[PDB]
This record gives sequence, C-alpha cells and structure tokens, in this order.
Amino acid sequence: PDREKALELAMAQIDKNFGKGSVMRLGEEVRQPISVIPTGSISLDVALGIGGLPRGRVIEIYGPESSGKTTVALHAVANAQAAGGIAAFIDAEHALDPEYAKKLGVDTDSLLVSQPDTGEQALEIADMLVRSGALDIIVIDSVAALVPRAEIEGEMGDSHVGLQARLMSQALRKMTGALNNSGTTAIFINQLRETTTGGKALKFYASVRLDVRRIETLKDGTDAVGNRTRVKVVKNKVSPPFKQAEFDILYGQGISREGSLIDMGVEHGFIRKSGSWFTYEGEQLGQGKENARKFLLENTDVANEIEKKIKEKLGIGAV
Ligand SMILES: Nc1ncnc2c1ncn2[C@H]1C[C@H](O)[C@@H](COP(=O)(O)OP(=O)(O)OP(=O)(O)O)O1
Repeated sequence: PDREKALELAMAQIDKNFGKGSVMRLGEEVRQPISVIPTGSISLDVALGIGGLPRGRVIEIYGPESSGKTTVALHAVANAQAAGGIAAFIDAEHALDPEYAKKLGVDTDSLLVSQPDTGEQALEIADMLVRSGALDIIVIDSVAALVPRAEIEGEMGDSHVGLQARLMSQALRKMTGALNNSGTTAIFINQLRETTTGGKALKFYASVRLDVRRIETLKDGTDAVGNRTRVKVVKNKVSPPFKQAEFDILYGQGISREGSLIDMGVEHGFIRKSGSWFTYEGEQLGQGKENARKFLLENTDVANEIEKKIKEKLGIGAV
C-alpha cells in the first residue's frame, strides 16, 4: 500500500460520485476558476477562494440583525449588474432601502422586486424567475419571513407541523438544479435570533454559507464612524472552507474599499504599520486607521497602486 496514491484514487471517486469538492485538503490551492460575483469585499473574496460568490449556486448569509448581511447581498447585486446582469429581489421583510442600494452602486430602476403573500408564493416566484435564465443573481430576504400559507391564513393549533422547513426543503430541491442550468446565484438571507426553521435544508443545499457577525464599532478617535464585520465561510463546496474575512462598513456607506486596502496591505506587508502610524513605501499615511483611510481616500493614486500590489500577489481584481 502507498497511502498518498490510494488516497488520490479515493478522493477521485468521491468527487466523481458526488461532485467536485465533495472532499478536499484545507491547505490545497484551487485553480478551478468558476465565474464568480465579487462580494464587494476583497478579503471576503479571497476567503471564498474563488474571488467571489460562485454562480449557479445557493448561498446562505446568516447572522444577527444589523451585522452587514444585506450590504454584502446588495454589493453582490451591484457587481452583477455592472457585468451586465439582471437582478431580482424577493422581498418579504419590507426593509430594503433602494437609496442605500444605489449608494452601493445598485441600479435600482432595473432591479426586479417582488413582495409575495406567502412562503410558497415567494419561493415559487423565485423559481419561476430563475428558469428564464435571464437573472445573474436573485436575493431572497428573510428565510424566516417565508411563513407557510396555512400559518398566514390563521389556522388552528391542530395539524401544526414543521411545514415551513418542509416548504423550504422541497423548494430548494427543485430550484437548485434550475439555478445550476441558469447559472444564477441565489443568496438566501438568514436574519436569525433549526436555523429559523427553513435554514435546516439551506444548510445542505448551500454551496457556500457565510456567518456574518458584527465585531467592532469603528470609533476612529472617540465617536461613531461605522462598524467592523467579520464573516466566516463555514461551508464552501467550491474551495477549502473555514476561512475568514473582516471589513469596515461606515455609516450610510457600503463596504470601505480603502479600509480593506489598509487591512490587507498591512498583513501582506506592503504597508508598514509602526505602532499608531501607517506608512507606505516610506510615505506617511497618518496616525489612525481613519486618517489613513482618509489619506487613501484623497490620494486615489496611492491605494490604486497598493490595490494593484495586493491584487497581483493573490490572483486579481473582481468580476
Ligand atoms: N439604510 C441605511 N442607512 C444607513 N446605514 C445603513 C443602512 N443600511 C445599511 N447600513 C450600513 C450601516 C449598518 O450598520 C451596516 C450593517 O447593516 P446591514 O447591512 O443591514 O446589516 P444586516 O444585513 O446584518 O442586517 P439584516 O440582514 O438583519 O438587515 O450597513
């Protein structure tokens, strides 16, 4: 017996029997290119291993309210529109702020929005839109808001089953295949407090599952500026999972580009961080992540070069 060789034949038949990524090495480096939709976050893009959200797949983005999950979904939509794609938004929360969405670069006017009367209707409409192959991405707001018609139409405490999770199951079962044929990325948003009853099946049907969470409150000096989010890619059937990313989302703003640059530039050594002060190729950036953010904001030439440097090192800029 020659373990490594017996192992390859094993993993080969596993992937062949159940698909690419059925089993992989955490430390491997996937060259499977696969057509993604940039998450609007460079670090998150890298964490996913393929530059963004894989297309034709089910993506789940769960986490507590106000942790950044809609922002990622919106940024995702925007990048898909910019690349000439058509976007759909199955809304059952009635929270969306098109004004904020435009700010993140979304073309709201061309955005399809549906506000379904029940969970069945919601999924059914999404399934119908998907099968026209016209969409590049479709976002479903609130897995939890997908309450069965039976529950909606007031019905007795009798015959009360875990119908919502069944609903989400059958729905995901038939939709996933279409999503594959269509190549449409379907982001399910799980604002959670079973993962909201329906997140049960979503756990098995997703090719990617992002754990969005808010960790810090960007204070800059000593006042509210934005908030730092951390996303853990808990499931990734297209790359080695378990990676992590972090990013700033200033108030009323989307994911900070400069913020990302300052973070990855530091860790990747392109930008030196002496305690308190930041420097790049011997240029002074400022004393304070925020001053540095401002600096990079104003000196668009720097940052663009830093982005280049950081980009080059790890694949390249998104689409
Ligand atoms: N309408 C808005 N006005 C100002 N800032 C906003 C707005 N929407 C989002 N943001 C910014 C600041 C928020 O602290 C940050 C995170 O909120 P959001 O992305 O909605 O979190 P979330 O997606 O985890 O919540 P949920 O998914 O429950 O809606 O995004």
